[PDB]
Amino acid sequence: DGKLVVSKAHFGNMIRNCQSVEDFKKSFERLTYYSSENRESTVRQRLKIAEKEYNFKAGVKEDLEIKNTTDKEILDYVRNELSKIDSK
Amino acid sequence: MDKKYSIGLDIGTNSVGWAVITDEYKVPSKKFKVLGNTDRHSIKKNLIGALLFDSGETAEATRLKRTARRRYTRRKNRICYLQEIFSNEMAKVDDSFFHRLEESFLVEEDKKHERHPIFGNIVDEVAYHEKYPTIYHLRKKLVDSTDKADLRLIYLALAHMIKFRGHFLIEGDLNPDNSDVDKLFIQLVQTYNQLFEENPINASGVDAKAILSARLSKSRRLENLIAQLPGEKKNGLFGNLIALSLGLTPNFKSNFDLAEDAKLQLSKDTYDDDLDNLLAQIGDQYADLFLAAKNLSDAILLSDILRVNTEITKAPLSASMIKRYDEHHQDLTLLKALVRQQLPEKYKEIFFDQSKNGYAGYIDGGASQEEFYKFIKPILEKMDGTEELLVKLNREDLLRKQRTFDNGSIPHQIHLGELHAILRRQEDFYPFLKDNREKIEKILTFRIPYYVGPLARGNSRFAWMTRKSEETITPWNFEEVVDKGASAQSFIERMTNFDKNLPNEKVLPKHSLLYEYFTVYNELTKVKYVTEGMRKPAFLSGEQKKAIVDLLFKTNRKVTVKQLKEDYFKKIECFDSVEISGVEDRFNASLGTYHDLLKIIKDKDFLDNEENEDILEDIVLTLTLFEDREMIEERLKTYAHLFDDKVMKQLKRRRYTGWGRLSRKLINGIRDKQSGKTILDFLKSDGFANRNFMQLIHDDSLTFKEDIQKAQVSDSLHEHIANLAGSPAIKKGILQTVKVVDELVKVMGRHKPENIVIEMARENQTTQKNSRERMKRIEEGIKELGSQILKEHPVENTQLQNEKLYLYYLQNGRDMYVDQELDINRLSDYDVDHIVPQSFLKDDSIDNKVLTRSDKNRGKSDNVPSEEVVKKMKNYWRQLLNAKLITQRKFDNLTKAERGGLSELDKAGFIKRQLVETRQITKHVAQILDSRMNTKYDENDKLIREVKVITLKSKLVSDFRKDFQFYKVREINNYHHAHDAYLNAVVGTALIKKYPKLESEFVYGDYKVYDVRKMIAKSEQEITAKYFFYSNIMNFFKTEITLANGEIRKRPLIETNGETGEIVWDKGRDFATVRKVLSMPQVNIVKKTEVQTGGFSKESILPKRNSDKLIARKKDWDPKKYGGFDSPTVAYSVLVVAKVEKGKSKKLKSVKELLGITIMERSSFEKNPIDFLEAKGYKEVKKDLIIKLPKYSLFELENGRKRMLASAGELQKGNELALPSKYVNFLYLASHYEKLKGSPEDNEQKQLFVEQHKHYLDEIIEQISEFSKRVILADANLDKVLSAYNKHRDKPIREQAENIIHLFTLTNLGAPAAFKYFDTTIDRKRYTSTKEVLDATLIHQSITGLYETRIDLSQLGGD
RNA sequence: UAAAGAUGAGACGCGUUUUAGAGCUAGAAAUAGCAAGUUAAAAUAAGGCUAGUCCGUUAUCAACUUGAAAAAGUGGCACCGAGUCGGUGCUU
Repeated sequence: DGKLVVSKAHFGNMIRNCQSVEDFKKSFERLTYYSSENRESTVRQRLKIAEKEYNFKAGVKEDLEIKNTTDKEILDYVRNELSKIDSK
Repeated sequence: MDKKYSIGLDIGTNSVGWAVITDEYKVPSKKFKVLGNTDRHSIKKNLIGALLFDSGETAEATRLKRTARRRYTRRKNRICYLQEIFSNEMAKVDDSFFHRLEESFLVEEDKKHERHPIFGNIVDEVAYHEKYPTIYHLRKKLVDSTDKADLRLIYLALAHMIKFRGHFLIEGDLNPDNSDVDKLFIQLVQTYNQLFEENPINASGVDAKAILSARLSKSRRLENLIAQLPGEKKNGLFGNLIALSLGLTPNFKSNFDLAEDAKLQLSKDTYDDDLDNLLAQIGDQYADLFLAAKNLSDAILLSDILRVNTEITKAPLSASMIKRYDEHHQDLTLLKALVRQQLPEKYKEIFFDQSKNGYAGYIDGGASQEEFYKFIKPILEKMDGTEELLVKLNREDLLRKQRTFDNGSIPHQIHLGELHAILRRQEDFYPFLKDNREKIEKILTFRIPYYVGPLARGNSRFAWMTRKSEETITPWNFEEVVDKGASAQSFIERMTNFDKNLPNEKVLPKHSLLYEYFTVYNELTKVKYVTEGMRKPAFLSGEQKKAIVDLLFKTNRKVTVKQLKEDYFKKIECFDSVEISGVEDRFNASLGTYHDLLKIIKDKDFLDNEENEDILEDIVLTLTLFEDREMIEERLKTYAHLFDDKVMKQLKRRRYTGWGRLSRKLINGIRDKQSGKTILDFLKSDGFANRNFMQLIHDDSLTFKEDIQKAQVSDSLHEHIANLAGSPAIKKGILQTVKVVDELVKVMGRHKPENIVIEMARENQTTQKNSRERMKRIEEGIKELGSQILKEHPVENTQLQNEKLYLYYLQNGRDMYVDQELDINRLSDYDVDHIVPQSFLKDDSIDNKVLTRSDKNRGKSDNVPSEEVVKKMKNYWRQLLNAKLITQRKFDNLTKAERGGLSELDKAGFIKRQLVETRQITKHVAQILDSRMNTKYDENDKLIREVKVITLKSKLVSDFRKDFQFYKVREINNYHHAHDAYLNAVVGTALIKKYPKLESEFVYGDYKVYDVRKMIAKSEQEITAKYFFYSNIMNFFKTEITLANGEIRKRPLIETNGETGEIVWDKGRDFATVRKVLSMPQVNIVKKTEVQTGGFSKESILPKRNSDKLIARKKDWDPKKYGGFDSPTVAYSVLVVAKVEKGKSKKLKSVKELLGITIMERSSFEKNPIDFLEAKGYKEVKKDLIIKLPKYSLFELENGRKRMLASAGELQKGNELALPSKYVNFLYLASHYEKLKGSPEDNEQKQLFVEQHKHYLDEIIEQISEFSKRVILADANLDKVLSAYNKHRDKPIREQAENIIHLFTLTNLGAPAAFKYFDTTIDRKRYTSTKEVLDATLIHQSITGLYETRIDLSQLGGD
């Protein structure tokens, strides 16, 4: 329904490198991956992949001295969406 | 009204036959209830049957796929670590650089950013790709130059060095000791002379770097290096190791005199298992040799990649690859000019056509380098002006791509050197590179140890790592989060096997010192010697064993016999000449780790102190388990005061591999109760009859069988069948045997049987390979002698299939009992005689048989022959003895008259040979079934044995079938699996009731062993408390035992117990019973229905193609854009009754289809099947009628025609042919017309049987034809084979019968197969339509076939 | 004569797919002639949930009943026959 042509490995690669919350919302609303031949993955699966990747990018910049002023913004957005799913 | 029964079993890799007999040896019969919706409610079935199942495979390919997946995960993490270092200043240089590298896969229309990955406009991309045509131009520029470079180009160089980083085979730094060609060559000749101390290869002046590292061809470098050696063969072992190191294909056949070919090549990806297959043959001390050839191989390849000296650039690899690039450019320009100028018509197929192997097929087309060379070499030979390009083509240096397969020999210290030089050039301009420098270099060099494993957190069945803290493991905090002592202790507790004999005990390493003293005393305890004045050739006394092991196994590495005869016998004990028996020209054991550690420490007193055992055992254990330098440092801290630093640092570099199979407590820990000795004390000094290891476990005089027996207890059943030693096929056989016995006990009113007879036959006759040792055995045997038989009559391993001819050459063409020669032409008129007769033991072997001219030449003795041929042919048997053709056992059996007839010890030896099931897999099977049936305890905490369990030999039942004409043809039907199990239960129970004082020797359990010498009568007609004068235990089935001299002793027709008078065998009735059960029409053959698992399809990646029959390897990907799976595999099929839409009228036409579920879709189907089917175009699906149909689901059509479902659109034959037993004896006797293995009198009677019953062939053709017209139902092939039979009705019978056995492949069970009569190859008749099955009757069956549920499929779909 | 026997951990290099590396001239077009090519990025069973620097091709598996699942239950006996199992009493 107007979303691009990738898979799950490419889904995770292509939503890693966002630099704001609004860019992650746009690049999240443009991609999918089908979990089998006729069904699309649920939004909680895609948000859990984005949680894993901004957890990695959020946490490895703390093993270094690198200022992760974003990637804790995007990770908090991801975790609040996942909380709004799983509370319901 | 009988209630006692028995069970016969026979286990296989694809079959478990089974039976139930009662006390009169009759298979009973019962009316079984039938469930389902049909109008049949019961059927009689027999209690005989066979289960059939496909083989299990190993977890090896699953292992390899697993480890490749986790390597791709970890490589991708390396790239993300590096990007997360660069992202904060890269985010100032270019905001979308990581995005563009992240979406480069996409088509131009799909990308958000611009289509050029690195720079973003096209002018800078053409400029970038003109200045830097490869990545090595970029890498070399960043290493050399001093200008501030762009941050993108520094990321691209560091990412190309971190993603493709090299191997971790070399430890530490690169020095002349471990990476120059000449020092690896010196290590190869030191390892070589270490293996061959008799021939030291002198390499005093060989400049190996200048010879094996010159820009030459491989054969030219080989022949130059061999020519520099003083007097060596190019085709020797050393020339094969040097040519192995260069990269050719040497043949290791002529070095070790193997029967087959051994082509090893290092770039060939089967070098691992081919190397293991050679080390399974030629010994296992050659692994340091074939490893020291591989280290030289990567030294040669690495010094042939880096064709650039240092002190010009800091980057050798990059400048070397630009050199390769420019050579490609100038040879390509020269080749295009020489083809345009001379051969203009081949320019299109060299430089344009890519399906050929020209340059278009090399660059664009997917050919390798070698295919390109085989293509264009005759093109270059024709042309004029192609001298230099043929010089390069002979040298594998023509038109080289830079990412070749040879790049697997670059260490990571090259990439680390260039990495560090870039970070030191470019850090005055970028400060974060200076701060993060050691952190980037950690990303390259970090490597997870073997002893840590997957970095799991409680959710994998492969990992054991324990965490010192709860953080995420990165490369920069690995040695802070991982508890390495606890992880290493879990590693030792997991990777160390358990002892089979004495469980919960760990096996020693194979290079342990105690395992080496054990194997040396185990070899020295059975070596004999004969001396003039020592005419009874005894073993070695134990003090002689201690002196021989303290003078020879502690001086030399390998000990051949000449130092035993020279240094000990001729010098210490000072004889003149002593022959040594039991050892063949060299010992096979060695004290190798004693010499390794002795070379490292150089202190004899430390190794021989013998109170320093646990230190050295812990050293060899540490060097066996671990390969990490830092953990080997961490564990040998405690022994550091016993050594200096050079010996310590030299101990760290010595890795051993291999786990043995015997624990420490099994060698020194358990004791004999009578003597107070361990197994190693028996092997050092035993006394009179020095018994080795197996003769210590399997001796009832000693406590060892009691301790090992009582200690083998072992949990659940899958642990019992997981822990034991065997292939996964036979373990599937054992698990199905356990389930079969459980349901046979459930059938019989839950009464446990009197017996369970078990027999595990084999299918391992594969070759001919034993006939190579037959031919070679006559070669070495006659070449020992000096006779004139090989010259006048040459041997070959195709003529020696005749045993009269093999025995003709083995006896040097000479008659045994008469001093005469033998004609080779008249083997039809010569007799074969067993020395020890058949009435004492069944011995058809080559050890027992002697070829003679007249069978009555052996005198008149019903026992072993006389002593005239002993005293006359003594030196003849000496010449045949020393030729390694006849053995000392055969000479002793020929001289049993010289030692005064047979004794009762001899006969106890014959029963000892006949009874004992010596293998260990059957002994674990009887342990499992005995521990599973016999569970009850009495008052005294002993074990009441309700169920005896019996293991027989295979040759007992085989000789029963041969001697009483219950012949077996494996090709007619599958009933022989059932009939072998029935004959196990018959034979074993008749033996268990006939001789009840031999129950200690084939019933599993702790039984009172009785004096076998006292259960043997001394006179013939004596028979009171005796069992037999004739020691063949299978005589009492026979009515007429036959003496060797030519008499017939007739036994009584009713055999009873010799003590209690129970009637156990009646010859007038029980043969009629057995022959009546081996011809029943109904036998419960079952094929086990298995859901298919495995890979999702054929697993190659294909290009883009517009066919809609290709399911893509990803999801949104249109298969016309990328490509996909060629043929996906079906897990199981599903019968669906639903209404589909018929067409444009949108009608709800109800169909009943058969839909396969694939391995990819299987879990999606099992999640919600109504949603699954309904999204595939099935409205109105009923949940109660989805019927899972796995492979080999059985259906029944009309007229008793059955079909097994092979796949969702294919069927297989489901019926069996109960051919009458007279035709089966006719086919066996007819098609085995020569190979009869009996006397010519009764085999002449068998020739009268086939000749007087030649019309049985026509009646068999009537059987096959009527069965074929009822259920096989292939009319064209049946008329084709009736015509084919009519074209040959005058042929000999031994090929008409031998081809009717080929005709039964039409009427078998299973997949239809193409066979071949006299002339006609008949193609297979596939059943490609599953349309008739939807009206058939589905039969669900339990493992025995007896309880079944039959479903009427035509009553499904109506409403 | 008997006796490894399977199972597990770490790491390279290719290979294969897309995509980037400006195609030029003649021609309305088909087509023809010429140029060039060696490398890189990403993916590497589909995917999964516990989100690990983990798991995803082994072993296990008739049907029905109770169970979330490891699991536990469900099927009279005896004689005379035998073409894939029939007939005959006996308690039901």
